[PDB]
Amino acid sequence: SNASALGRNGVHDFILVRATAIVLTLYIIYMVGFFATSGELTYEVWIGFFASAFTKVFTLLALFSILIHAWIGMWQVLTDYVKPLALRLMLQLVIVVALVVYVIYGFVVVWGV
Amino acid sequence: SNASALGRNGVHDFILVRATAIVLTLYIIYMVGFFATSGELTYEVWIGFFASAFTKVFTLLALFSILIHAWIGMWQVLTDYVKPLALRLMLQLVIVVALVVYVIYGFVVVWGV
Amino acid sequence: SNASALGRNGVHDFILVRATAIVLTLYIIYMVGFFATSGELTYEVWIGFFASAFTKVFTLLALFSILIHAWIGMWQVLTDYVKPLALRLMLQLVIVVALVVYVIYGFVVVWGV
Amino acid sequence: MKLPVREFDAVVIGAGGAGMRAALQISQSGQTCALLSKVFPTRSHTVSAQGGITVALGNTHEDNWEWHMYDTVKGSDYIGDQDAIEYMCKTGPEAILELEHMGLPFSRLDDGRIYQRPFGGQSKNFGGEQAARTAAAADRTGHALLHTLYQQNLKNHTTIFSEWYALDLVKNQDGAVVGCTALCIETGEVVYFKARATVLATGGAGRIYQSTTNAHINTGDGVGMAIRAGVPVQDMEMWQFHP
Amino acid sequence: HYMMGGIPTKVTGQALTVNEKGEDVVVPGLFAVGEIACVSVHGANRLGGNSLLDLVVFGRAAGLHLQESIAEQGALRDASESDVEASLDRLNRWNNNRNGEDPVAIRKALQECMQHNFSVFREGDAMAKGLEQLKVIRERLKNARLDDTSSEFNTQRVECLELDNLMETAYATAVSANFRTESRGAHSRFDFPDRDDENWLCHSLYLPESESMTRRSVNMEPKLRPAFPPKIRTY
Amino acid sequence: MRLEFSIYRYNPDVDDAPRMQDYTLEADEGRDMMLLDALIQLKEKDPSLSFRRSCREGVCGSDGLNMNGKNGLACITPISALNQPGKKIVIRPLPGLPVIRDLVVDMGQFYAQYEKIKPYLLNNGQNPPAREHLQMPEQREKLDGLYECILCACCSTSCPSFWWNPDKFIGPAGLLAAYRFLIDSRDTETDSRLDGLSDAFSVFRCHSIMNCVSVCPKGLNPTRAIGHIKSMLLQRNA
Amino acid sequence: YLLNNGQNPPAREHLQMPEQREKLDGLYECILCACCSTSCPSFWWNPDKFIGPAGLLAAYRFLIDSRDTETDSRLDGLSDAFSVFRCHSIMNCVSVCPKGLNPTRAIGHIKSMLLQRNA
Amino acid sequence: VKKQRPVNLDLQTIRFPITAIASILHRVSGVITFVAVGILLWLLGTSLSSPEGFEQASAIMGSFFVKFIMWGILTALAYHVVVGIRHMMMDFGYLEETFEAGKRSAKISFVITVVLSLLAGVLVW
Amino acid sequence: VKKQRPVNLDLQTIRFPITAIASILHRVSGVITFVAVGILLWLLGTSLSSPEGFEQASAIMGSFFVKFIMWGILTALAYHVVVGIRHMMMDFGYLEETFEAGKRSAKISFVITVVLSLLAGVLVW
Amino acid sequence: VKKQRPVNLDLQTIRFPITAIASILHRVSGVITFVAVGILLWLLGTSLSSPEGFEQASAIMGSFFVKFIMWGILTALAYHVVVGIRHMMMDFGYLEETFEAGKRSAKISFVITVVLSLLAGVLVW
Ligand SMILES: Cc1cc2nc3c(=O)[nH]c(=O)nc-3n(C[C@H](O)[C@H](O)[C@H](O)COP(=O)(O)OP(=O)(O)OC[C@H]3O[C@@H](n4cnc5c(N)ncnc54)[C@H](O)[C@@H]3O)c2cc1C
Ligand code: HEM
Ligand code: HEM
Ligand code: HEM
Ligand SMILES: COC1=C(OC)C(=O)C(C/C=C(\C)CCC=C(C)C)=C(C)C1=O
Ligand SMILES: COC1=C(OC)C(=O)C(C/C=C(\C)CCC=C(C)C)=C(C)C1=O
Ligand SMILES: COC1=C(OC)C(=O)C(C/C=C(\C)CCC=C(C)C)=C(C)C1=O
Ligand code: SF4
Ligand code: SF4
Ligand code: F3S
Ligand code: F3S
Ligand code: FES
Ligand code: NA
Repeated sequence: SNASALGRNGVHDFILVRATAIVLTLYIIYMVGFFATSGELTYEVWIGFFASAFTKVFTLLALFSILIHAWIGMWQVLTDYVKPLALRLMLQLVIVVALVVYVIYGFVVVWGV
Repeated sequence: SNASALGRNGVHDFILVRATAIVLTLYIIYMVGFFATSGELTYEVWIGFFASAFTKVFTLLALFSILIHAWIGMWQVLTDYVKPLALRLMLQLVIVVALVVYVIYGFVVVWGV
Repeated sequence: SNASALGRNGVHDFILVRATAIVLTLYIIYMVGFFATSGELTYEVWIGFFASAFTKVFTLLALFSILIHAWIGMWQVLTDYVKPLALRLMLQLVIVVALVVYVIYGFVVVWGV
Repeated sequence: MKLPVREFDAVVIGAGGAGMRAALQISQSGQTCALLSKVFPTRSHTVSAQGGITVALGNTHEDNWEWHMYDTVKGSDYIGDQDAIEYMCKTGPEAILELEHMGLPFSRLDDGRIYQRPFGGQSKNFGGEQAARTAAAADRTGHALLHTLYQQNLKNHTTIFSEWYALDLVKNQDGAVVGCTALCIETGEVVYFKARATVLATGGAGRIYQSTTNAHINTGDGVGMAIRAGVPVQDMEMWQFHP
Repeated sequence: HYMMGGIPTKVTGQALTVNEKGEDVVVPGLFAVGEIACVSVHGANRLGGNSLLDLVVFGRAAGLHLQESIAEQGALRDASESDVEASLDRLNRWNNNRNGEDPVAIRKALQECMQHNFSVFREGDAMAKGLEQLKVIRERLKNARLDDTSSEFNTQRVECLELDNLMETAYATAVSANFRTESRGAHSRFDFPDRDDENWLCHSLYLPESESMTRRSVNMEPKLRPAFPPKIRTY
Repeated sequence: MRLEFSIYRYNPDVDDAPRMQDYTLEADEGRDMMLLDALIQLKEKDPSLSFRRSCREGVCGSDGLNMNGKNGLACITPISALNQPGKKIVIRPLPGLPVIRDLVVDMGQFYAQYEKIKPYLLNNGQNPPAREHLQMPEQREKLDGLYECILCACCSTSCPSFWWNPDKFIGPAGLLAAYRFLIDSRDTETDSRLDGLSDAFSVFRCHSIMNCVSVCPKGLNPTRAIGHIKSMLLQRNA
Repeated sequence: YLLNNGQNPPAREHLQMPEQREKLDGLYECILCACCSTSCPSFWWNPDKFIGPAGLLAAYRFLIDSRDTETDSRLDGLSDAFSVFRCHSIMNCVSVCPKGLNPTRAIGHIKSMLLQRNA
Repeated sequence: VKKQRPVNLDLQTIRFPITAIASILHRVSGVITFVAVGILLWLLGTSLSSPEGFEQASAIMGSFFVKFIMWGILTALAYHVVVGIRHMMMDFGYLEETFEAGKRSAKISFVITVVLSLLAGVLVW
Repeated sequence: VKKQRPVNLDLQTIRFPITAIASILHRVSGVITFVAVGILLWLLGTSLSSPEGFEQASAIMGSFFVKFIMWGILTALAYHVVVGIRHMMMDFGYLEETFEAGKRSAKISFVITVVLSLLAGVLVW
Repeated sequence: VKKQRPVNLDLQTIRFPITAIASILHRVSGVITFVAVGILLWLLGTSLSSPEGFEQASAIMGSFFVKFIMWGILTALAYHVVVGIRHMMMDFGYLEETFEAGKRSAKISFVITVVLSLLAGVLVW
């Protein structure tokens, strides 16, 4: 392994990317289906939709899948277009921290409403 | 590694299974001890027990251990009784998603009460 | 790998330790900066500071980084000063459980306030 | 041209102890070798050996090889080739030591040396007191010997044709054996192996009687093939029995 | 229990044969090791334990000098297309016989005769009757059939070929036994219980071509130690 | 007492699928013969029957059959153990491994798994002894119950873990040989083998089913060998 | 190059049926002109690590050939996160291929074999 | 070789000892408890939802059918836990791995599982 | 060898097919959506904060500038999703990997992306 | 070889430089802070519990004993952080790895740790 990516080998990253991508496609389908049929949108319906357990659990799962997928993809992109070692390491650290903050904020927001 | 299981090698899966099994046995002991001494059970005592920090933290830790243990065991069972590759991969993906949803729902339930 | 540590190889543990250490230094800087400028501290300002989303998200991220860093360091220390296999395994299991409980309690506390 | 032909520097018809031993010796010397066998290389009759290998290793007690040679000559009724017996008794120790090195599990004495048990027919000082120069495992000496020989063959990647039946030798017009035609028991085909050294190791033939201790695969195939090719059989009027 | 003889070979394994004068000569290309090879390391009685050492040492020897033997024998001409079938005629005859006699009964009768007249206790006219019965059973076997004629793992054909070889070996052994007029080692007749050394201190040889018996000198001259003179058998 | 058998017949030349053919063979009530004797006496009547038998004593591992459900040796199993009141005597090949003929099964996977562990000694070469290596009587006792494997496949062909993954799973006999060669004090390269069989399929596929020991003809215990291998893997790679 | 263990040696040249040979068409005609690798951004960004379209084509050609009996060794050899999976189906090699080959399908088959084995 | 060879895998003809029954039932109970975790999680969410949700969960649990499902889940989980602790003891080295010891442990596990199943049945009921 | 050799990598002189444009735009959209996830997360936090927070988020979204940013994010994410599903289909084996098939799939993905971008624009607007 | 050979490992006879003292104290402080994280987490949970919980946490912190424990935890964590940043600088290449440079860095870390310990003591007190 490369000791710096959220993966184990080529097959590991491949399968992880594909699974998290399927999950995120399902999440996008759900979100677009809601936003389309919502018609008129007010704070009332907004809170009624983001107050259900299914919606919040689904958003958290989508955030986790996004964490994994974005980590893999950004590691790939950085290894492709960043030759310097220290710069690439710092950029990947910033990206992973941003993704973990994404997940923690998604939580802090879903358990708040 | 097999690039598709929540493990690294034979020893890794072995130790992980054994540790999560000890943890889940402790959790089952706690739960049975409560359910036995509870005597008459009403919403009052139910909420009083699932409102303590120790109980909820313990339930979340047990859910995490169950995630790990079930992933390992179901990967083993699938590799044993599922020759087709696509079917086995889809089944393991469904199982892992179900377990992550188990954990997220345990959370959404414990921080709700 | 050693099938018992939260790492993959030497480089993996090295990079993980260094990244989580940078993160924890940032967290300590934030906490000391708050505690210094706080002046007089009362329940009012305490709750006002630990009620912000940034503060709680930052504390959760710091708890995760502490989990990782402490796991790595304690595995190293145990492998250094514990020859018996069963004793070392039990001690590392206790340490990892204590760290996961640290994280879950940090959550149960931050989403409580 | 109407029958498949397989070229090999040598063809050993047999996978028994001596069979695979000679096969490995030939192979290690940089020579192609086809080790045929009627059954699996570890199913030969030599697996039922329990007495042990007699040799003057000197492990148990101090002695020489000429005592063993005298014992052999006296027990053979003065019929065996004295030169061959002398050579065998002189080479025994080194052969058994190389065998041990191969990985054969040998019973160990207190000092960590190969174990030997006093067996009948062994005499000291050309018929003196008892001897204990019988090297062997606890009760599976031939078993372990054959299994270690097969393990060595596997390690050396020997060309083995398992469950191939040697039909009959094949000589040229000059009279030199050019090879041997055999049959693939599994599929049932027939193929002629062409080798400049057709070694025979079929083994015993006790099955010609109404009661024997030899395996069912002991049918004297080699003696029959030789008699058909024109090679004489010696001392066939002497068979060791048991009451 | 054990076959004290077989293909007479040298210390290296090369099978020997005499041609028209009784002088030994190495059959080019043919070798032999193990119990099948009659190296004459056990004589008229094999000592328990010497079998494994014989196998190991003589096989290792045969394998060590294979290059020297191939150099000695020189280049060997190829085999003619007719030799393959001159050898496969046995299998062909075995396959072609759909009405032949029962091979299991032939083997049973042969084994009965060999165990009744060619065992630890042998006799003169008993061995003569054994030779005659062996001749009869061989003429019979010359017609044995092959009931099952499958192709994938046909054990019946292997058993029929093994029975052919067994009949050959039994005939050779009976001839050899009826030839030696003495009582030496395992070989112990009832009309000659005296082990003679003036004329029977030598190996027996079976000429298969003419089905004849002959004598062969025993090499009694070791290299490193003085030879052992024959003595009187002890209890 | 007329013995009635139901034998697993199959011929790839003239057939389409395996079948079970019935057979009858009487035997004197005086003696009690092993299953191999009955198989021989039946093939004497129906030459089409095919079964392997070399030693007749049970020391080489040739006639490994699956009698009345359990695997065993036809030569060391009397008719009493199989003969029951009002029930036939079924003789089926070893499960899992392919079938080649009436009762002979293709044992290629078994030998392949045996070879995959490198079953032989491995000595570096330094510190060579003056003669045969010197190991004390206890180091030799450490080898008992580990080198007597006659390789009859009666252990691997009775383990579901073998049926489900023969190519990957090494099998009870393979693991027994691996432990035998790992504990032997003559090979000084145990770490190489340990790293070789540290896969999630090679060793840890054993769930202590304990069927090999139940069917072991030579009275061995591959379960303890696999347990020792697991213990050594834990000691090293943990 | 080919890799044959040595056991079960044929009497003559190895015997592979016409379909096993057809399995090799479009995989051994590589004239090695570099027009494929020198047109892939994945090659420009990481030549040392990335094997390239021609390299992957040769790898698949030697993996599918029924004459080499050590495919698992090669599969483990090129199971790295840089050696094979750096191909994003850009499909520029096929567009520039002079000999009318398709390294994209070869890389896809290699990915399929890696998934079948190491997954 | 036009068609591949057959393979005798007719489980209706093979025989297994009690030690294999133990492991097969352990795997079955593992899957059963894998599903029971989600079932119980849903039920506990309903309960902890609110007082009316607790009343609804109690009414559901009051069903004879639901009672049977809950008792079966409890029995399966108890059997799994007992057999798994037995397997872990055998692994660590607190139980001899002989056929006799294996059968003894299997019978003891079966009896303890029956005991725990009854004990949990008196609870759910 | 005092100075290393040059290398012709002037992308302004090389030419790429539509299949390479597809992958390059897929990577660009991947990074764009990586940032858009955080942007949308902040906006959703503001919304779900409270009624006044929801009003503030609605006012922000009512900005022409914010409208353009949201439409661009939606279009980028749609293009990424479509091209990624196409890549996954090609991987699994639901699309032939010939140059012709590649260009066909690229054009179909472009048209579907335009469709989805318009459909999302009518929403954000 | 009836008994294994001895080994001279009497740490009371060996001598270590300041650079080894630095690393040993760094490990000690690492374990101390590993436990202090849990201690402080419990105390912060008590504080954030509720107003009465905050009053209770303040009363606990008002203890001379608790004051000493808190000051020790702060000093240990400060020493660990300083020595760890020094180690990371040495690794990355911002400090020469010569014996002289090592001792210089060790002394500077000790002085900065004393400074930070005093600064945190004036806080806890
Ligand atoms: C029951 C018994 C116990 C014994 N105990 C002892 C003892 O304690 N000590 C001792 O020193 N000796 C003992 N012996 C004798 C000694 O072990 C044997 O003579 C020994 O097995 C001979 O080895 P071999 O390789 O020559 O024979 P084998 O090992 O039988 O070699 C023959 C091999 O060639 C194969 N083969 C045969 N015919 C053909 C053919 N036509 N085509 C192809 N392959 C063929 C066979 O399948 C077999 O693999 C014992 C013998 C028996 C029968
Ligand atoms: C609580 C939820 C649990 C779930 C969902 C679960 C699920 C599973 C599954 C499906 C398997 C596969 C078994 C096999 O492959 O044969 C397994 C294995 C195992 N389980 Fe559990 N289990 C749980 C709890 C426990 C507990 C509390 C223990 C306590 C010992 C335990 C012990 C084991 C052991 C030791 C194994 C591996 C045994 C082997 O591989 O032979 N499990 N688990
Ligand atoms: C939702 C947030 C998402 C983020 C932040 C994200 C981010 C990324 C990034 C930066 C890459 C790198 C692409 C490259 O290296 O060329 C990537 C790869 C990829 N993305 Fe996403 N993505 C997301 C969602 C999705 C979804 C829903 C899919 C559905 C199919 C998807 C499919 C893919 C695929 C298949 C790849 C790998 C393709 C390849 O390597 O050639 N992504 N992702
Ligand atoms: C916040 C909670 C922390 C805990 C529980 C913790 C725990 C540990 C432990 C027990 C070790 C083992 C040290 C050894 O094996 O010698 C260690 C290593 C280390 N710690 Fe921390 N630590 C924490 C924070 C930090 C921070 C903020 C830094 C900032 C630089 C840091 C820097 C390091 C470094 C660089 C190492 C490895 C140094 C080496 O291996 O030589 N730690 N940690
Ligand atoms: C104890 O060893 C055993 C198994 O385990 C390795 C099995 O598998 C089976 C057969 C069971 C099968 C194929 C289904 C398994 C059930 C589920 C729910 C996966 C038997 C007879 C067995 O004796
Ligand atoms: C489809 O294959 C291609 C790439 O991918 C491997 C590229 O990279 C580039 C050049 C683009 C670069 C260097 C910047 C990439 C942009 C971001 C935001 C990382 C081209 C022309 C290309 O054809
Ligand atoms: C700087 O290098 C050193 C160590 O580290 C590798 C040590 O270990 C020790 C001895 C300390 C021991 C055995 C206990 C360590 C304390 C804890 C709390 C684990 C010394 C003298 C040392 O000089
Ligand atoms: S230990 Fe296993 S392989 Fe060896 S004989 Fe017994 S059952 Fe057969
Ligand atoms: S396939 Fe075509 S472009 Fe690729 S290396 Fe071969 S000749 Fe060159
Ligand atoms: S699982 Fe099977 S291989 Fe042996 S250890 Fe148990 S019987
Ligand atoms: S990425 Fe390049 S190497 Fe081939 S498969 Fe696509 S053109
Ligand atoms: S009879 Fe040959 S193995 Fe039992
Ligand atoms: Na002989």
